[PDB]
Parts: sequence; structure tokens; C-alpha cells
Amino acid sequence: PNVSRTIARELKSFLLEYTDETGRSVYGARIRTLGEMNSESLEVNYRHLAESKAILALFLAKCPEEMLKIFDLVAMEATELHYPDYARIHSEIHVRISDFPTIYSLRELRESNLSSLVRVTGVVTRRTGVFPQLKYVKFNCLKCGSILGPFFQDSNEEIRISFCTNCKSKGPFRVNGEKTVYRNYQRVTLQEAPGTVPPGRLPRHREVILLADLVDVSKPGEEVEVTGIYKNNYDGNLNAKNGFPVFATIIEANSIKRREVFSWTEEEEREFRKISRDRGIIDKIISSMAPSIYGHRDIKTAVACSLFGGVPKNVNGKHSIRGDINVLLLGDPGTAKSQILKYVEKTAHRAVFATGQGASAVGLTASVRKDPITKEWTLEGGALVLADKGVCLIDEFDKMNDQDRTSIHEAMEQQSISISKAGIVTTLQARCSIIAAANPNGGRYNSTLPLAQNVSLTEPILSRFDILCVVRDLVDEEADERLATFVVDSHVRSSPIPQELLMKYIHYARTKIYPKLHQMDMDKVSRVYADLRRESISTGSFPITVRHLESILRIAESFAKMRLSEFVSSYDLDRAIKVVVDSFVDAQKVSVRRQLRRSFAIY
Amino acid sequence: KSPGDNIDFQTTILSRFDMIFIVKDDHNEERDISIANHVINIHTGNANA
Amino acid sequence: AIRLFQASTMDAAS
Amino acid sequence: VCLLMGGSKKILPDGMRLRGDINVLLLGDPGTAKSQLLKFVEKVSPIA
Amino acid sequence: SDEINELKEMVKDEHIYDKLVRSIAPAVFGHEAVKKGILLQMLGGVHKSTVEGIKLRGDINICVVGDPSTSKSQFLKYVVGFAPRSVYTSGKASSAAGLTAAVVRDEEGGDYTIEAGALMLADNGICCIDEFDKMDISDQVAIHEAMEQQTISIAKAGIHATLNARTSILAAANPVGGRYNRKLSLRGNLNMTAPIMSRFDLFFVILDDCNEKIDTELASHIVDLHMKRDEAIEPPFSAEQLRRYIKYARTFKPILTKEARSYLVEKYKELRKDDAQGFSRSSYRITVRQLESMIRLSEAIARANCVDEITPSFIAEAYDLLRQSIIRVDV
Amino acid sequence: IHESSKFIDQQFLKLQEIPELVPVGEMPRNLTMTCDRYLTNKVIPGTRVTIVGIYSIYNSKNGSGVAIRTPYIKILGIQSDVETS
Amino acid sequence: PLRDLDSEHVSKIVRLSGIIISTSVLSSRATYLSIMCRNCRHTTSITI
Ligand SMILES: Nc1ncnc2c1ncn2[C@@H]1O[C@H](COP(=O)(O)OP(=O)(O)O)[C@@H](O)[C@H]1O
Ligand SMILES: Nc1ncnc2c1ncn2[C@@H]1O[C@H](COP(=O)(O)OP(=O)(O)O)[C@@H](O)[C@H]1O
Ligand SMILES: Nc1ncnc2c1ncn2[C@@H]1O[C@H](COP(=O)(O)OP(=O)(O)O)[C@@H](O)[C@H]1O
Repeated sequence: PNVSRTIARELKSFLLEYTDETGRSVYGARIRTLGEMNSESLEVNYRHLAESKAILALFLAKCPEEMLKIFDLVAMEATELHYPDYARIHSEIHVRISDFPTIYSLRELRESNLSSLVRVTGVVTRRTGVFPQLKYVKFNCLKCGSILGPFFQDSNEEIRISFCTNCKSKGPFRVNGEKTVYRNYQRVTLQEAPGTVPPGRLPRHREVILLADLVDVSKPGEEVEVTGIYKNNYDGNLNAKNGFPVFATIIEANSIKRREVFSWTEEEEREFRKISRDRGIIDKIISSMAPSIYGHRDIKTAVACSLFGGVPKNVNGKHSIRGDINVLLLGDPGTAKSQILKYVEKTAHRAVFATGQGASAVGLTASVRKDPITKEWTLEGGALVLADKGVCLIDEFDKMNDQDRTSIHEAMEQQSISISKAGIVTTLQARCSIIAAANPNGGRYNSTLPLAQNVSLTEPILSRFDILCVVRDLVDEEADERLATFVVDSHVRSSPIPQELLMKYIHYARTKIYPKLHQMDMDKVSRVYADLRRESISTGSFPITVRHLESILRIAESFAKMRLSEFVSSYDLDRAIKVVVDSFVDAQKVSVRRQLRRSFAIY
Repeated sequence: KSPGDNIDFQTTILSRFDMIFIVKDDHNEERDISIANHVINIHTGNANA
Repeated sequence: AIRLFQASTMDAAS
Repeated sequence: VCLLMGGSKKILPDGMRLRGDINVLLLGDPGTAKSQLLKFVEKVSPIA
Repeated sequence: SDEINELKEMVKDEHIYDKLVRSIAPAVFGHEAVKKGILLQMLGGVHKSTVEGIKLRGDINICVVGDPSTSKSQFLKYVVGFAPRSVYTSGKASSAAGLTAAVVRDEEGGDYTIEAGALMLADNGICCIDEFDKMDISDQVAIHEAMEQQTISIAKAGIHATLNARTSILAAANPVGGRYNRKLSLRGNLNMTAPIMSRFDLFFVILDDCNEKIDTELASHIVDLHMKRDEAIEPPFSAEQLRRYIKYARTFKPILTKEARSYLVEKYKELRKDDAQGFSRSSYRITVRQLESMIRLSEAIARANCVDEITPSFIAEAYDLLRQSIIRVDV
Repeated sequence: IHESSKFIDQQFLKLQEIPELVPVGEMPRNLTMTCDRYLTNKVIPGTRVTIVGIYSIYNSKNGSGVAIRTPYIKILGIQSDVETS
Repeated sequence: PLRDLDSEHVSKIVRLSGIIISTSVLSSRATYLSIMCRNCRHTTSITI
């Protein structure tokens, strides 16, 4: 009862004069910080509160419910003596606590644990949208006029509004839209983290509730932590059951802790700029691009190039060409061809994994589909729409049903997916760079015969891909040495840029810089094209075309972005031409050996 | 090959269609430099625009 | 028009 | 050009009506820009 | 306490490996290959680390192939008989899930209760499927999802989910014509799709051909079996003890730090060179995944012999094993 | 009396967020609209729009709990994208 | 952003953009409805 009117005082002393690590009050700083940030959420280490006074902590253990109601009010008046004008905004600060093992994983909980504070860990699964909650409840009545004024209800009761205001009946109460304030609310199905499962038992769904500032913070596919109060509520009728009497359980969450959000910043960028100035940064980056594979210098080079960017670039006012590099990575059983692209899903900003089909959601074709359980029909994009501006990552084209094939083709062609069903009619815009993994028909190298003959995918869909990475080879003594040492090294375990700064680097450059060529000295390129074109017509077909010229330029300016160069330079050209020209070389039949001899001046 | 006979097994398609334009690309350094230089102009410095 | 379509016929010939 | 502008359209009796306007085939090996050209027509034409 | 003495008595001897091998499947007559093939599934690799990162495999897989009447099924029945946490299905009738979870809805009172079922209810264990060739496309893909991503993701018209199954899969697959086809590539013979094919290491193909000594031995042995006497045919190990033995052998964390691992490289290296030309040999490649396979094989034999950090010799045993598994593909 | 009474019209649009971005993990969420009189039929489904409206609440029937009330947006008024077509 | 709506936006002018999935069959509401008591035979009107 009013016993606790003592308690609240003590702990606010624990708030205000508490000093640790060379004094310098932490919680005073806490309040002053929020503060103008105005985050209305105060966070308390349980260690401190356990240390100073234990019975506090134990009264967090037994019944934290009303305890926090004791805590937050005076937390507020403290904040008010700190900020005079803050009483006006947000009106309340409720606290998240911090650390209380326990650490009941998920599965082990009994009725002894309910109503008592409990921390839990586990993976976020699909969660409902955001809803309002009544907060201050108010009643306009009917006959007895108005306003009957704000009341506090509730979690979760909201009752009974028995008798007031003239009467109290029969002109009784109906809540109104105006002058009732709401707070956000959400449900999260949290299941036992599949890693720590003991063999044979299945991880168990347990339901979490989030309120206030907690809402929408957590994202699915991430192991999350909550520090809650385990409760057996509610609804509760459940006069349906009957036998035996059984109450459902719900973890009501106070807090959220991430597994266990990235952006460039002034100090970090002013630092940053000085790194991009060295020429060799390119090579360093490529070497950083796929660490654990040991890879190749080429096949990673393509990745870096396409992942890093291009220039869109709209010609007033008509056509934008394309600002992306579509990498066909043509693999070989046992070659790394899968793993590489998987890297790209970790590093890139927006990167989507559609697999082949069958499917690992998403499934590559925008379609308007009836929703799970019973719901209205929602539109959904394929990997393409979802991944716009980002990087779309697909593997095993050969296993794809034509229904998808047409979709990818269309996406590459016009940079937009059109959907005509059902009544909904649009064109969504997918600007995605496609990176692909493909598997040669049959064996490692199916024939001396040309690439288009080597693999099943038709030539026209292939033409859309500028860079083709072929992988080989026949057994090599040293190559097998070099590889095996690396693999063995990996399994036995049990110069390049730090991954974080590169994965920031890319985003930074793509956002800020838009390199451009200058017409004056670049006419050379034209000559080069000719030098390539005619001499290549004598042997092999076709494949060369002005498209395959344009890819030069675009790739070049991608490198110009890695240089952060603001304009196109001859070095960039050198790099590019080597990339595309060797790409073209390596596609052709073994007669391409004859080709190699003229590559020297191009080298 | 015969000019028709291209589409499936049947030329009837080409019969329905009024104006059929076969486009050819042959390599002529004069013309090839023309088209190329033109594209270099197209990308940027937007001089074409 | 006659000559334009004539170019089309030239396209029909090859 | 001559495509976009439509043509003679005749409702003349009997119910038979002749049409406009024609058709165009761009067929040929790549570098023809036809697939881009179509994007252009798509832009120009009032409804496309 | 009283039994641990027996366990010691087992680890002491130098033959108990051979005792294991010979004592595995009494019903079956010989073949000596698939004996090892069966046991080395029961005793798996480290299946752990290497972080940061993605985790290594770990476990093992086998698919027995051969002309029917070869009693390839007797192995299976013997495994579902012998080892706990083992599910047996005959799929074609899987039918679908089957090998995955429903999930069960409603309950009532909130539902999202999960069916066992089939594959996943056997976890950290050996699941035995007859006839991969009968289940067509639908489920095989699911199995691939089990042996690639290692996790089973389940979302149906309701609560989304992820349920782990870490398992070994023993299959018995009949050839296209139920025969060889010696001259044909095994790649073309088994008739299951490429990605699931490349995850099974290795096949241990059996074909039975007529040899009058062996023929006489078969007729003798089978008639023996159908005789209540003599049923006196007995393995050097009893079926009951071999379990407590194995479970003991499971508690080891075999790790090879040893730099004789360097040798393994040349062994990998010795393997592909001679098998490079011709390509008309059993290749395969030989895929790096086979280097990766030699590891789990090694650790398996370590589990077998209780030895830690193993020997280059055991490595050579796993090696030759893979070799005959290759040569049987040569013809 | 239905002969002397005068009536008007009401649409119930339903707005989804652009499927492009940024769910990346989830089925993208939507809100329900109500348009009265002259705001009806202004919009064909598929047309990208920007609504000025009054965020608000109804009770309905739990599909939920406890006291949860599903949101919807009363629309006044609507300015379409131009054209877009 | 449609994703972000606080509960402090309630009964306040909020503007946002998106893509309409579906529009619904028109319905009719009454702005002016003249009413009659059956027994009393009294007549009135309610104008909303
Ligand atoms: N040189 C290598 N170093 C390290 N790992 C490798 C190397 N080559 C292949 N791998 C591994 O082997 C796997 C081969 O799978 P992959 O053949 O790409 O799949 P799919 O055939 O389905 O496309 C990859 O996941 C990769 O991690
Ligand atoms: N005369 C031209 N002017 C400008 N660009 C051209 C010209 N001819 C071809 N191109 C280039 O060719 C590409 C269009 O390829 P296209 O011939 O349509 O392929 P496909 O014929 O296989 O559809 C465009 O990127 C464009 O830059
Ligand atoms: N080595 C063996 N050991 C035991 N039984 C055998 C052996 N060889 C053949 N059999 C007999 O063959 C039958 C099994 O046939 P099997 O090869 O399993 O046909 P399928 O290939 O269609 O499964 C058994 O009933 C068994 O009696």
C-alpha cells in the first residue's frame, strides 16, 4: 500500500546522487541526455540497483508490475525538477531496466515464474502491425452531457466505468475519438532460438507484447532479447474451455536487446576521404571482397564492380540506358559459385536472395496473392521489385520455370515489372543489378564449343549480361596445393580493408558521387571498339555489338566511383577494357586461343 | 537462306505484317566510328542532349 | 510512299 | 512516323470495316537499337 | 562401473575395429563396404565451428545402389532395428510432409503446435529412406533444403517458423533399369537431380554377379537363416553392448591439430591427378567437396578407434575406402 | 420514410504501402480509407496517390484484445499523382 | 512513411502516400432522413 511511499524516495536518491567511475553522476547525465532527445524511456542497470539496495531488486523479482508504477512517477518528477517545461510533453517516463539472469532461455518456465520479472531470449518471427491502445479513457455519455473527463485504463482491463455524472445511467458511457490519447501496441511471436535446441524437442512459440517506444524496433530474422514480466493473461473467456481449466501465457515485454543502423558520419567521412586517394585501393578492395573463398582475382573483380555501382543515366528526357552491371557468374560443380553471391547478401545495403525457385521466399515474380489466415488481398513484389536500387541475387537459372524466366527478362529489358492482375494494374519499378549463379550443362566444361553452346540458357537472355565469369579448371598440381592448404586451414580452425569500412564505403560512394566522362580525349575508345570489332569477326560469332561497347563505359565509371573520382580517367578505362575484353575472350570456343595473340595491345 | 521461312515453319506472319524491315550491321570503320563516337557523345557530356 | 514500301520489298527479297 | 499517325478508317456498309494503321517489323541482329526504339515509341505515342 | 571395465576391454584391443565391421549386420552376407558405410554414419564428425561465419559439416551421407535381390534393404531394416532415434519410410509414400512439419492448427486455444514428424523427429541420427527414385520432384527438393541449409523452414497459412533438423540420410536407390549399365556413367544411372546428388558422399554401389563359390555360400547361408537350427551364427559383439560402446565413442571430440594433416593434402592431391585424365573415368571432378569429405571421414574413423588426433594411417583407410567407391564407378 | 430521404455515396478505399520498399522481411502493411461524396471514383486501383487525411479509430470486431482498436484514415481530400496515367 | 504512424497522430491531419490495392463497391449513407412514428403518427427529420 502506502508502505512504498517510503520506497520510491530511496531509489530516487539512488537515481540522483549515485556516482560511479570517478564520480560524474551517470543517471543525472541519463536524464539530462533524455532530455532534448526527448526519448521518454529511461534505462537502468540492474547491477547498480542490486548493489546499492538488494530488497529493491528482490521486489523487482517478486512483483515488478506495480513496482514500476512506483518507479516511473517519481522518475518523472525528478525529470521535471531537471526540466521545468518537460511536464508538458510525454507526461511519463517508464523504465526498461537492464540485466537480470535468470536467462531462462525460452522453453523452461513454470507457473512459479508468472507475474514475476523474467528475461528471455529467442528469434523474432512474423509479427502483427502497429495498433493503438486506450491509455487515457474518456466517456461522452449520452443524456448526462459531457465530458466526464479522462480516466486511466489499462493493461489490460479497461473497465467498468460504473457510476458517474448525473445519473450514471441510462445515458451511460461511450468512448469518443476526441480527447482520448492512445499509445502504440504490437505482438511478436518469439520462438526458441533454433541453435541451442536439445536434440529431438521442438522450439516453442511464446507470445510477446510490446508497448510504447519498443514498437517496431525489432526486425524478423534476428535473435532478440526481451526482459519481461511473464503473465497468464488473458481473454480469459475461455469459458469455452472448460476442461481442464487452462490459462494461456504471455510474456509482457519491458525491453529489447539486439543480437548479439549503419551510416556515414562527419568524422568518419573526413577520415574516410584520405583513404580513397591511393590508387591501389581498388586492388585492396577486390582482395577484401571475398575473404574466405580464396576465390580468384577476376571473379571477385566482377562482383566488386557490379556491387559498387554505375551511373543511371537518364538522357533528357528519353532513355536512361542502364546504370547497373549484370554479372553472369557461370560456375561449375565444386567451384565456389554459390558462396560468392552469399557474401553479397551480407555486405550490400539492399540485397535479396531469391534462390532459383521452389522456393526460398521471395520467388521472383510479382503477384497479387490472397493472404494467410483470413485477410484482404495484398500486393507483393518478386525479388526484383523488393530489391530496387539494391542488388538482386539469383542462382541456378537453369532450374527456373519459364514463368519466372519471362519475368527476369522483362525486368532486365525495361527496368520495370508490370502487373495486370487482378483489378490492380501498374508498373512497379525494379532497377536491380542482377547477379547470377549458373551451372554449365553436365560436366565442368561441357565442350570446346562456345559458352552459349556450353550452357542451356538461350543466347538472347545471355546477351543482356555484360560480364561473364567463366570458372575452370583441369587439375593443377600447385593450384590443388594452394587450395587444399586453404580449405584444410579453414576446417582445422575451430592488407584488405576491414569489412565494416568497405560495406560503408560502397554505400557512401553510391549515394554521394556521380562520375562523368569528358568528350575531349575519350574518342580513343571508338577506335578501340573498331580494333576489337572487325578482327573478332574472323573467328567466333557474334557476340560483339555496340551494347558490348556501352558496358565498357559504364563499368569504367563504376571504377571511377571506387576512385571517388568525380570524373572518368584513362586508368579506369584500362581497368574496364581489360575486364570486358577478357570476359569476351573467355566465352568463345577454344579457337579463342588464336584471339589471345591480338589481346596484347589491349592488355 | 530464303527471306521468309524464318518465323516458326510459317511465313504467314510476315504476310500479315505490312512493313518488314531487315536490319543489317556490317563493320565499316568509317561508319563504325560514326556510330561509336555518336554513342560516346550520347552518354555524357550530354553534348547530344 | 511507293518507294518507301519499295525499300520494304527489297527487304522482302533478301 | 507514318505508323503513329494512324490511317484511313472506314465503317462503310456492310459491317466490314477496313483498318489503320499497318504494322512494322524491326527484325535483325542486335545493335539495331530496335528494342530501345520501341521504348521511345512507347514514350511518344499517346496511349501505348 | 561394472560395464566400464568392458568398455576398457574394448578400447584396449587392436582388432575391435575389425570386430565392429564383421559384427554389424549378421543377416547380410559380406560386401564389407556397406558395413563401414553404415557404421560411419552412426559416428559423426565434429560438425562444429569454424565460425565466423558458416558452420562446417559434419555428419555424413550414403546412398546404396544396386540390382534388386541384393538385400540392400536388409541393411536399412537393421539400422531401424539397431539404433535409437531412427525413422524408416518406404517413400514413394512419404508422401510430402511427412519429412517436414504440418504445422498443426488449430489446437484449440492458440494452436501453432507442431507435428513431429518423419525426418525431423529423428534428429542427430540416421534417417533411412528406400527408393529416392520413386518420390519424384516435390519432396526431394525439401530433402535438399535439409542437407544444404541444414534448417527446415516452415510457413503455412499461419504462424511462420524455423525448425532445425541435423540428420544423416541413408537412402537405397534403384537404377533406371534396375541394372547396370556398367558402361554408363553413374551420373546418368541413379537418376536423381544434380544438387542432391553431389551432397551424398559416397554411394557404395553394389552389383551381384554369379560366382559358384559365392553362390554356394549364399544358398548355404540363406537356408541357414531359414533354419531355426542352426541360428547359432553369432557376431563377436552382441547387439546390445555395441550400443553402449558406440554411445561411449560418441562422447569424444576428435580434433586433429597434427601437422601430418599436411600429408592429407598430397593425398587429396594424389587422388585427383590420376583421375584427371581421362575425364571418361568416374569423375566427378574430383570435387573439393571430396577433400571436405575426407575430413568428416577421418573424424569418423577417429570416433571408431577412440584415438584422438588420429593417425595418417586412418586417413589412408578412409582414403582407400573412397577409392574403391570411385573404382566401382569406373568400368 | 425512404421516398423523401436524400442519400450520398461512400467508397472504402484501401491503401497499401509501395511494394518496393522497405519491408525486406515481411508482408507490407496497409490502412483502410473512407471517402464521401465527391472523393469517390477519383481513383482507379493501381494509381499511386498521396492522401491528406485524418488518422482515426473504429472498434469493429476482433478478428486482438484487449481494448485494441483498429486504425483507419478518414480522407480529406485526395491529391493524386499526376498523371500518373 | 506509412510504416511510421505514432499514436500521437490520432484525430490530426496526417498526410501520406502509397499504392491503392483495392477500391470497393459504393454504398449509400443518409444525409437527410425524414422519419415517422408508427403509433404516434408523428413526423420528424434528422439531418446529418
Ligand atoms: N576454393 C574454394 N575455397 C573455399 N570453399 C570453396 C571453394 N570452392 C568451393 N567451395 C565451397 O563449395 C561450395 C560449392 O557449392 P556450389 O557448387 O557453388 O553450389 P551449386 O552447385 O548449388 O551452385 C560453395 O558453397 C563453396 O563455399
Ligand atoms: N544507332 C544507334 N544509336 C545509339 N545506340 C545504339 C544504336 N544502335 C544500337 N545502339 C545500342 O544498342 C543497344 C540496343 O540493343 P538492341 O539492338 O535493341 O538489342 P536487341 O536487338 O537484342 O533487342 C542500346 O544500348 C544502344 O545503346
Ligand atoms: N547377403 C544377403 N543377406 C541376407 N539376405 C539376402 C542377401 N542377399 C539376398 N538376400 C535375400 O534377398 C531379399 C532382399 O531383396 P532386396 O535386394 O532387398 O530387394 P530390393 O533390392 O528390391 O530391396 C531378402 O528377403 C533376403 O532373404
